[PDB]
Amino acid sequence: TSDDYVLRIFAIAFTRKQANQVKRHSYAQSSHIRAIRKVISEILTKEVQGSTLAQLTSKLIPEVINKEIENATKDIFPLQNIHVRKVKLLKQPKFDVGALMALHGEEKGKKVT
Amino acid sequence: SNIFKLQIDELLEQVKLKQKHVLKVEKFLHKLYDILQEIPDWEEKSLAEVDSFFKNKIVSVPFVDPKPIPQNTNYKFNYKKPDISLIGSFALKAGIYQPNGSSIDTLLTMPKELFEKKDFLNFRCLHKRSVYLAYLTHHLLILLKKDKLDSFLQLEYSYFDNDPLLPILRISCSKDYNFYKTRFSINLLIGFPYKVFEPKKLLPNRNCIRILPATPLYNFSVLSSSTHENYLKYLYKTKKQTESFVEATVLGRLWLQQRGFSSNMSHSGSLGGFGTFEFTILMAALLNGGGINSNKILLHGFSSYQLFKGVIKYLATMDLCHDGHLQFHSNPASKYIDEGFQTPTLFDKSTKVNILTKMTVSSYQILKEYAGETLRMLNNVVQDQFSNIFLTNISRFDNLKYDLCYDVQLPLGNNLETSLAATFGSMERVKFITLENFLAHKITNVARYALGDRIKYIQIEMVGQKSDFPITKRKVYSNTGGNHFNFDFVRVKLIVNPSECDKLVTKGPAHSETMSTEAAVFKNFWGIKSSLRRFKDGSITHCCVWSTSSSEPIISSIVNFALQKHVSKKAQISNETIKKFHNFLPLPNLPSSAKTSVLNLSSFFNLKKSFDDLYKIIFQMKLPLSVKSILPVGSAFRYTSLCQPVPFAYSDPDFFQDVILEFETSPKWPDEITSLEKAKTAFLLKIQEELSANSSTYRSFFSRDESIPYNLEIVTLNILTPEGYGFKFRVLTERDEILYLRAIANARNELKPELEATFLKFTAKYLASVRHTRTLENISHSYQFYSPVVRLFKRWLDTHLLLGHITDELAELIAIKPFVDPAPYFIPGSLENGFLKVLKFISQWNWKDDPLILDLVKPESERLTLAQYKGIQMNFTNLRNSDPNGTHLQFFVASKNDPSGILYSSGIPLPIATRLTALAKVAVNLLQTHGLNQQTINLLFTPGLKDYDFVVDLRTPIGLKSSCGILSAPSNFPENLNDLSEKMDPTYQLVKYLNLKYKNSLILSSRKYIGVNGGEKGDKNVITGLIKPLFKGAHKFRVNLDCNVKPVDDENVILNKEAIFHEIAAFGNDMVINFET
Amino acid sequence: LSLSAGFDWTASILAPESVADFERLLIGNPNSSVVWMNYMAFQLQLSEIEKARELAERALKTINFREEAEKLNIWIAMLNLENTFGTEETLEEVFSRACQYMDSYTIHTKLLGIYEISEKFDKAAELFKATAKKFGGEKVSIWVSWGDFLISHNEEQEARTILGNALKALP
Amino acid sequence: EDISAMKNGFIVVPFKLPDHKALPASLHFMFAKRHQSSNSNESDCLFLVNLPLLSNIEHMKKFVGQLCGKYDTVSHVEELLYNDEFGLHEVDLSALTSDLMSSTPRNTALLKFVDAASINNCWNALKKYSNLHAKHPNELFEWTYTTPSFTTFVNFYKPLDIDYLKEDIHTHMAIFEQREAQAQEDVQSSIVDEDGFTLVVGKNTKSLNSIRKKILNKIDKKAKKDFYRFQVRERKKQEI
Ligand SMILES: Nc1ncnc2c1ncn2[C@@H]1O[C@H](COP(=O)(O)OP(=O)(O)OP(=O)(O)O)[C@@H](O)[C@H]1O
Ligand SMILES: [Mg+2]
Repeated sequence: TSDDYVLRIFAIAFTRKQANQVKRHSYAQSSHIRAIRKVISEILTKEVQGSTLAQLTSKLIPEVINKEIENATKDIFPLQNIHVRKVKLLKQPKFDVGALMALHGEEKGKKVT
Repeated sequence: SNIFKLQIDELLEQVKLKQKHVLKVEKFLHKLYDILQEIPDWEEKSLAEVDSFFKNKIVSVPFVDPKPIPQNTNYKFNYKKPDISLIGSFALKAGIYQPNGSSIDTLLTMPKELFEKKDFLNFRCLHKRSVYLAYLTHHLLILLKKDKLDSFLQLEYSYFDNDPLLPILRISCSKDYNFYKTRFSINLLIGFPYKVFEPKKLLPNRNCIRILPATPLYNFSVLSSSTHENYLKYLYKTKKQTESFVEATVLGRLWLQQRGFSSNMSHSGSLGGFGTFEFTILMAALLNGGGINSNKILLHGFSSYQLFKGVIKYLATMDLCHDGHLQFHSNPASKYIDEGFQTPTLFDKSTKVNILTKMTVSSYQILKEYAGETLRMLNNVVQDQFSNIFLTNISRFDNLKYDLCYDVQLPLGNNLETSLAATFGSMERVKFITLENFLAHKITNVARYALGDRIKYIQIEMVGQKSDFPITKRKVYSNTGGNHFNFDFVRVKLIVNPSECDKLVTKGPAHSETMSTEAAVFKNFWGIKSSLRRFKDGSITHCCVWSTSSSEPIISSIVNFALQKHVSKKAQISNETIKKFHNFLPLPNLPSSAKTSVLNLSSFFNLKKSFDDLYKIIFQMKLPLSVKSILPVGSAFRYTSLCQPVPFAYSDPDFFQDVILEFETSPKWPDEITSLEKAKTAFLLKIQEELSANSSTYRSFFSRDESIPYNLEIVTLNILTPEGYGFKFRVLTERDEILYLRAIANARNELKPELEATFLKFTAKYLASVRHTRTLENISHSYQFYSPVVRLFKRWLDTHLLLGHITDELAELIAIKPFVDPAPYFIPGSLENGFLKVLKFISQWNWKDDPLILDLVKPESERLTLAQYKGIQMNFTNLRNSDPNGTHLQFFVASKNDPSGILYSSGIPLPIATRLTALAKVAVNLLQTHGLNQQTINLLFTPGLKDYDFVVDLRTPIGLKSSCGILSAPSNFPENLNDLSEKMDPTYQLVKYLNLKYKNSLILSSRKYIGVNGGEKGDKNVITGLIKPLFKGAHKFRVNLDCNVKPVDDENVILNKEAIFHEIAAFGNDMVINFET
Repeated sequence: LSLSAGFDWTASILAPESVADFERLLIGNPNSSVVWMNYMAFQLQLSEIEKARELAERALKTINFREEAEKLNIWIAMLNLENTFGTEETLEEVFSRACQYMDSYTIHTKLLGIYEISEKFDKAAELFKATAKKFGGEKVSIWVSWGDFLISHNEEQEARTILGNALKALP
Repeated sequence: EDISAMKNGFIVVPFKLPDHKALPASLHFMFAKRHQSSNSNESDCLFLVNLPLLSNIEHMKKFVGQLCGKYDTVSHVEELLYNDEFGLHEVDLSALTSDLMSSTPRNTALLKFVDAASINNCWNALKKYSNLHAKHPNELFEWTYTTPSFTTFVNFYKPLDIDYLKEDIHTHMAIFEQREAQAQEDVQSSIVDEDGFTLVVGKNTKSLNSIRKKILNKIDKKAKKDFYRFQVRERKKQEI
């Protein structure tokens, strides 16, 4: 990320049949899969690089990423059930308490006597 | 590396002393050496007899305090011929040209027979030394008269390394034997012979002053005086063994001087004790080992850079004071011991001396950070660091070198108060030879304990201390001192820790059934201020509580209390410089504003929370396209808005925080630019319409925007949050970018530069802006003081009518330079320190020949690499090639977010750029001439206003200072949103609209923030002008003149200054009041 | 009191005979082609053709885009520069670049006079043939200027032929 | 003051200026000349230099009328062309980015009249109105500096009329879809040149203009080094 958070994402998608399709199956040639896979990898790379971890998680909740993928891959091959399957956190920067407080939006004791 | 080697050689030759001046001096001292041998011997004398002998002479024996009394001076005195010798740098031929001047050390070995084996007790030897110095001075004086050299040589006493126990005679030449042009001064050291006193009895732990407590300083004074030639012989051997010694020695001397270090004593309070000699010895210790396994850390084959780096690396990492020390042998391999003596130590087991006694712990600690600081710089590969390491002075201003400075005026300062003086006592006299040495330690301990973790580095300096006195006086005389105390006042300088500096409790030891030693001292130290408290964690610990103020830091309160309780109850602690700067920062009209510390950003957090509530609403609203992302890009989101956001204060310019709205990619957008704009509005209509129905509590209205030239259809939605905040909405479309590029392509060649400027503003506002606010928001968390200093900096620009042209973005990128690139200084830790550094940089920054490129990264990935760096460097050279004078572009500010560098600095007229440089130069010059005091700083923040050709005085109907949330106040938004204008200040738009009309002829400037810089009521603002040189003079009449003129002849016209006065007067309507020309 | 600094308008705070003098003049006179031409001619006198070209590009950009008359001077100077000190290819590049920015027919006229002044008659005859073919159907001046050239070089019959071609092409 | 005309023909047309408290007989001068251009829209115009601030057609209407009364001439001003005070309307960004919906000096504008009888009448007055400053400066006219447009310009921070904005969007989009619909048919309609060449229009292309722009914007690997007897023979030659 832009925060020096090294993370790994898993994106999963499925092929679908068009409205008027008659063939039982909807298999995609490997040329489409590698083309689609290249586009999905680009989009994930673009978003995470151009975002913070706090911003990134704000993307996950509304699943705007899944909608971006669908539009990008719409020309190559129609798809369905596109999701970000998983997000792994490999490495973390030096802990910055100042940031942690800001993400969450000091206090005095009571004289004990 | 090769560039570094050539740079080093270029430095060495530049500082290389001119050999002719060497010969001029050797010609003298050799002749002087004949004079010394002329000096006649003397017989045994008692203190009464010598007192009579010197009773009427002009010379006065400079006895060391306490002066010998008749009872204890039963031992006699005598003078014999010495063994003259030359020591110091000049012996090793490692001196360099110093504009201030250098010193030639000549050691005079008193013959051994003038001593008893037990002369190292109770100042016995120091007395014998003092008279022997006195006898030489008198006889040298008359012999100097005999040879008629007395005409141009001035004789005075002084202290060696500011050691009060070691007065010396100094020879200097005022304007054939005249060596004034050489800029050298001869110093006559009266040292003892080697091994006169058992060095075991002179070890630091032992004592030599009967009163038992140890006497490290007095032990060091005698023992070192007996070991001078030995260290010359030791250093002399190494210079033979390694060919790279001398140029290694000069470099360190250069480095040390820039950081305000020296071999002068530090216990008195001045920073020093690490000089060339110690830097020279420390190599010779390393050249014979250095590691824990006694293995060699520096090889004789090492070059200059390699020897230097090893020592810097050695100091930076291995510790010599708290845990571990280095012992070596002059006459056996050097080895690093784990055990530490809790003081900066470097034994010489051969001689049983500690070379670092003169080093203070506070000074030693700072020396490491500089050592650690450069070692990072030295390992840097991306940027050249030679100019910063060696050719930059940080010690010119203490304030730039220290975050906070306090001056404590002690009481009764012709002799110090009896109460405080009684604290000196006999015991501490034995431990600490002088009161100044003692009192500096008293201040630092209590200052160190009280501030605790709030500070990193502390220095206590005895301001106005002298070290040289005329031959007719026995000790130094200060006008305040009256021979009692060689100082005027004490200044406390601190390197603060921004993380915990503003901590509102000073935590302490945790409670226990039986009061522990650590607990006891805490309760004694703070006394009544000490309290035993519990927290909501459930912990019970002793802690004392303070109060923040928006005027001064918690540290000011602590030190003020801390000193008065223990040092002296009459002390007066003051820092008016820091206080005034804090005041200049606008004070928000929020609850409990006065008690808020400037490091508090809570006002911004409330705005972000206010955004978040609206952020949820937009997403769940249904639209033809899903909302891809809503990105805040407003000033207040990055902690850089000038005045903290205040609810409902809608007169402030930065009230409406922009937000970027991006929809999902679609192919159905209009292909034409205007249709794209009107498509974007149509959503803001739907967003506005739906928002009104579902959440009627919010309010909305529309406003046009004209920042982007020629894109006149852009419309924005303003949302007024019930919490009391405003937001502006603008839509970003993927097709939007490529439509501009299409515009540049199809434009005629003459017009391509103009359209490029339009695209440049766009990428600045939509595309680059998102990256900026992200990077600046995150990085601010590690640099706490960034938000204040940049705001106060923006304030300073506004008072002088610069924020009108300097785009706000350029203000941040310049202001962040001291933080990301603190070298050679430290990271700013206080408001005075940060702001000046921004001014120091601009003053010395040569924007025609040097680009500014910043690594917007947190303190030590995302650093610039070699390839990226060489890429940006090439951009500047390509740019300057077409624009050598820098007319079209002045400031090159680039980073990853903008490798181009022209995005945030295009369009600034050259006159404005020079002013920001000219004013910066004037400001720093003023500080050098007049120190930082209340008067100087007021000048910094008042505008000259006289250079502008004509000045128009402008006034608003109503005072806005309350409506800007500025506490010297509205509580709801007006019902009819048209009324918003009636509490606004349109001058900023007046100037912007004027400049376009008179771009070729006039450059007008106005105060954007009227509430802050508009007087008490925040309603006084000024429009200042300038006439370009071409139109200042008459010009032949032509159609393309394109400026408002008046005729003089058939084909001659002149600028119609009087007409322009009306057109300015027309815009303001009632607002314009008075004109000056 | 106040901090006050004189307004510095040549960046100093940071007849012409030197680079500094010409650059200093251009500070206040960016739209004067004469100053640019004088600076260019100074470099050419110094045999600094490569630098003289570099100044030409700056003059083309630095001068305000509305000052067509000033721009026309710069391009004409470049045409003389390449004609005198340049090769055939570079002159064609500037010539083709010149027609791109300004009135195409006018630049044909200026290069044509330049050839006549330099007495490159053989090239001058050819450029009429290109000029007349492109603009002959609309401009009577090119045909008249051709007839002057042929008559000036004692070719009366060729002038009669050109006049016949002129009548054929012109409305 | 004695001057009445610039030798290049620009007649000076002095005026008096208003009175305001901030500045306690200051004059603003305009230089005018007859404009000649074959272009019909630019015909019957008066070229003007150094216009007063924010001078719209209404200001001229006051001035031409104030001229009409004193010299009993009938002159009607039609419109003010090329009046761009701030340089906001130099480049029409709509024209550059596409052809649909837009088929397309400084401190000066062109002042068009209704007919030639008006402009020559006004010009003859302008010659007279020039002579006044030499003789009787006191009767010089006064530029109001204030008109309905001036008030609208001044009020910078004014919310737009949501009712107005919606109708501007509505007509603007309705026209664009028609133009977009009209073009897209033309590209994909089997274009045929007179000599029976069928233009090749891809699917998804929308406008003939974009086709034109694409056109304007825009063996060695298969050769064998040793295939013919001369090549190897040449290789034999270099080998020895
Ligand atoms: N800390 C010390 N411990 C022991 N002896 C010292 C110390 N500092 C200086 N001396 C002795 O004093 C002599 C001269 O001291 P000084 O510091 O002036 O030397 P230097 O390196 O020649 O100085 P400079 O920086 O003026 O060139 C040294 O040669 C050494 O004999
Ligand atoms: Mg020395």
